[PDB]
Amino acid sequence: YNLICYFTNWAQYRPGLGSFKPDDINPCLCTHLIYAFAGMQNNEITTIEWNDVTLYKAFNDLKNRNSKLKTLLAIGGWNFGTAPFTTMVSTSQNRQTFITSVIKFLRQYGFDGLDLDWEYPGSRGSPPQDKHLFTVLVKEMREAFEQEAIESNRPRLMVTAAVAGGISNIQAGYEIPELSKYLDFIHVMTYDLHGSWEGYTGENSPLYKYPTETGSNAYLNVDYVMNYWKNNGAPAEKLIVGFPEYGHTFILRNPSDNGIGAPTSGDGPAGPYTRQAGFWAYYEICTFLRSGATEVWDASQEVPYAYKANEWLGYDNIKSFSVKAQWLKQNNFGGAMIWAIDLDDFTGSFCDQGKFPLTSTLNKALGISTHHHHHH
Ligand SMILES: [Mg+2]
Repeated sequence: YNLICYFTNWAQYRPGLGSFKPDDINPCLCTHLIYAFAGMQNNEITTIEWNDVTLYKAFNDLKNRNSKLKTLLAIGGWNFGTAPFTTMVSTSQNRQTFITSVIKFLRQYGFDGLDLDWEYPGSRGSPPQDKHLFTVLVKEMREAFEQEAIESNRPRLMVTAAVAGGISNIQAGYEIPELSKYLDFIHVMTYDLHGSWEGYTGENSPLYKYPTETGSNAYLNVDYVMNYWKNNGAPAEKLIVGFPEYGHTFILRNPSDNGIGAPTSGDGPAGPYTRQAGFWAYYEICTFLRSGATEVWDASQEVPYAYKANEWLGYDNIKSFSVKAQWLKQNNFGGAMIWAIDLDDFTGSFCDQGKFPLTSTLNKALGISTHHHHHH
């Protein structure tokens, strides 16, 4: 199994104990590390942060401590939008300009591949032809990478993609059987399945549907989404389940009405380190739990939630990660990806569960590292 871990280049700006840089990563936890994000200018890949080149070096130097580790660079993301991708794929010349720039960039800075995070072809402004042109891009990139491997006498660069977990976005965006032949891994974003775009509480990454959900609401769970990809042509061994190391918070309209599907009035209060209403890192979650919140296990969906007065939290913990890891192995998927390792309790000082409790849980459950026998 694979354990693919995203690192974000803005985590460094969080205050105090929230600040996270590449040298804070334990190099033995994951099998693949992905650097989020690079950008694009004039149809070529580029850096975004002033110190990206310095961080790139520190990131890829982690391979000196774990010879099996592979690193990838991700391009795009939610805030990047779609317009630069649409223009880049619209002509063969623009795609070749981009692909050539990628090969040079990855080899220059020591990355083993590119992760495409276009969110999403065919949605958010992207016109319908981008569904097919995304396949064309991935095909041409895979072929270019195969040719570069022969010409430079080096192992081929990898090409992966982060893909939608919402059904409407999947149908508008991806030619699943063709795309599956050219991608090395398919990282399915099976999180943010509920949030304050809806007017009621719901879980971030439930494994199963809630009993009352019907219609399109019955698709908002990990099991349905992963099986949708599989049943529509993606090989199970290339499919990677997304795991969030954060939760969403809501304000309850009525504190007595505090279950799943209860009416809400908006986002919960920002945490002191991530500073985003509606969102808490796992280490911020631990503070909330230990301050007196009530913790509930939702047995239908196999995830926890917690509330305190009019604040409600949908999240994941060690138990839900463990249940989902067992489930994914039983369904023969290729492994797990985490968004994002800088949101784990990496110092160990918030949750009393060791360093990197959530990420270590997946490392153990998928057998990446085993309990060694060192008695003598
Ligand atoms: Mg109700």
